[PDB]
Amino acid sequence: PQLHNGLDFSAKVIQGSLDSLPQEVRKFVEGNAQLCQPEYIHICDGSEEEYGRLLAHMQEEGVIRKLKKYDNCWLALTDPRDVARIESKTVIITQEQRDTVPIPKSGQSQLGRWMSEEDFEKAFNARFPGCMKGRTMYVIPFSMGPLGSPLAKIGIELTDSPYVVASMRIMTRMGTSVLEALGDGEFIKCLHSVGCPLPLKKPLVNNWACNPELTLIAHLPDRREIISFGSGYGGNSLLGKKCFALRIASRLAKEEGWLAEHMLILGITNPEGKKKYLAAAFPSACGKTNLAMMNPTLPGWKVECVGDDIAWMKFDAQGNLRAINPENGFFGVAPGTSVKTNPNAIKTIQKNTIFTNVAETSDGGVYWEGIDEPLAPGVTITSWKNKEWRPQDEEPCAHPNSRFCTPASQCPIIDPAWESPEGVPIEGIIFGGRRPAGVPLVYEALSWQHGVFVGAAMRSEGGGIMHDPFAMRPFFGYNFGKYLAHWLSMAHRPAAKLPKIFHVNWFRKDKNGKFLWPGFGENSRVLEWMFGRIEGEDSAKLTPIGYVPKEDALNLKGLGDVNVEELFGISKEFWEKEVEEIDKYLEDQVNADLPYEIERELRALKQRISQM
Ligand SMILES: Nc1nc2c(ncn2[C@@H]2O[C@H](COP(=O)(O)OP(=O)(O)OP(=O)(O)O)[C@@H](O)[C@H]2O)c(=O)[nH]1
Ligand SMILES: O=C([O-])C(=O)[O-]
Ligand SMILES: [Mn+2]
Ligand SMILES: [Mn+2]
Ligand code: NA
Repeated sequence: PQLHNGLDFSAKVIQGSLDSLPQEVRKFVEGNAQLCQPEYIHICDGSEEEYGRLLAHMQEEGVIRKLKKYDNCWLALTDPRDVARIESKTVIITQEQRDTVPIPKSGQSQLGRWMSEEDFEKAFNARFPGCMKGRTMYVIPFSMGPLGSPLAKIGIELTDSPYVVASMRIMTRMGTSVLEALGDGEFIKCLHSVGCPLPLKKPLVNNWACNPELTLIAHLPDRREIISFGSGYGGNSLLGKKCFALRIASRLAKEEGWLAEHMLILGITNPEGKKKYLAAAFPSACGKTNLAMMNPTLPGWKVECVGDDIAWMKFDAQGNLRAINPENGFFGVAPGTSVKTNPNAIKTIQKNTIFTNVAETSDGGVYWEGIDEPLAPGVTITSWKNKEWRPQDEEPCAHPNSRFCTPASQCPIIDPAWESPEGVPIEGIIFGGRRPAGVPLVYEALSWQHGVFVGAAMRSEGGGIMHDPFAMRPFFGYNFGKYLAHWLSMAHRPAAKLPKIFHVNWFRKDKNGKFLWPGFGENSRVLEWMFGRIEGEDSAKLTPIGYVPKEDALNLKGLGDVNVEELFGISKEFWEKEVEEIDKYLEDQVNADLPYEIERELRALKQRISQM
């Protein structure tokens, strides 16, 4: 079927066989091998043997270091230009701009970043041809969701980064069993390169290949493709997680009747043995992983983790909102993780875990701001910049967005249904983020439509207070106004069991800057209130913003120093300015795409505030 050797890359395969691949997977591999010109093709099998050899290869090449204090843990230190997601280099391609993002009246959208097909083809051709020369193209067959679950979706990621292969093995289900479950079905095409073909055109920093100037993380939902160039950093290179399981999946979800969300999923059991599952959307840096893995301070309660970051949710035939965690691991922020703030994370990450951009102690352990573990006198610290470091120094020892990447199976409180293919039944959905003033510890939405407004109106402090609706602002796969209409439409599904919606604020401060609520495992007292409210307990007082706990409804035993008047207070003046601000934002940023029911909820809140 060829006049020379066709596009047959068999001679370059150093693991597996191109002949073993489904036809359309082979076409995707060979077309991109032609384009990108890798030296080798490695078809990943997901085996332990393969993982061992991969880690050895990286260690021998100086790309990662073994952390000798622990069982099979590893440390990567990146070029400091490649440490986080780059929103401004993250784009979605569609025929029409407005299908991706509403058109902002001000000319600056906060809700996504569109690129035309024409501009993208130019950007692609300026980056990918020959980009893998001298490197290995790894072929990662992966499932998002339990292997074979009706809610799961398969991708193929091609990458030139063994760091991406190792981290994908932890964060997804990957290898031959996925190829077998795939057969001749559809898959999301995921193409990644660090963008540094050999011979190197620019010097490597910290032995970490990347191309910051040409970094581009693109999503082509109408082609079912994700194409990412120039960054090796997690959210940009592990294409299953944010690219696929939020941006592409949210659009698929809109078309197919389900939801793909930046939500943890936890199961909570009370002292009577009754168990409920809850989902919660908080922005990055606002504590999802702590809540998901909570060690409750209240006696007789238990929390178990289904996932800490992404939820795929669909109503079943009985009307339950069923949720799965499409991930296979936790890619969690390391700084601030301690026995105090997340003891179950500390237990999970002591074996089989890859750390990126944390500090290293002289006895081969890990360190970061907030770890709250004293070192023995004499033990020294190497920062994430590979310099000696001491606590007086101007800069932190770990990057503030440094991460662990750890298997979910390992977590001592992983829920027994964390891989159940039908998902877990969600009875409450929680929104929240960082509000230093005005917003009380917890309230309950008055209706589904009020609850969708509460998600839509979310704001959180990060370089000042900014809108982050549904905790999805970096992640919408399509126009946010349409996303709101999709959520609202869930109310019209016959016999839907609509979860109760809450909003929390762990971050309210007094006039001195001091947190009013101790948080962490004490948040169990808030979850107890939610649980009772889902049970229909008469534990709520009506206010203009929704229901709050009655006086004495929260268990505050052991917290007598809490300033309940300040923590629970609602000011007419604060809320008048809040509605003022929400109205300006929705008009500027959503305008013609704003659903009527959102506008009505905004008017209803304003009216309730007016009667204060
Ligand atoms: N005061 C207070 N801070 C909290 C609480 N829970 C978490 N935090 C803070 O939240 C931060 C940790 O949250 P992250 O792990 O970055 O948040 P995340 O939502 O998991 O973020 P992504 O993994 O990026 O999606 C740290 O600053 C913690 O101190 C709480 O109950 N009270
Ligand atoms: O950036 C994030 O939200 C993350 O990696 O989870
Ligand atoms: Mn997290
Ligand atoms: Mn996240
Ligand atoms: Na490095």
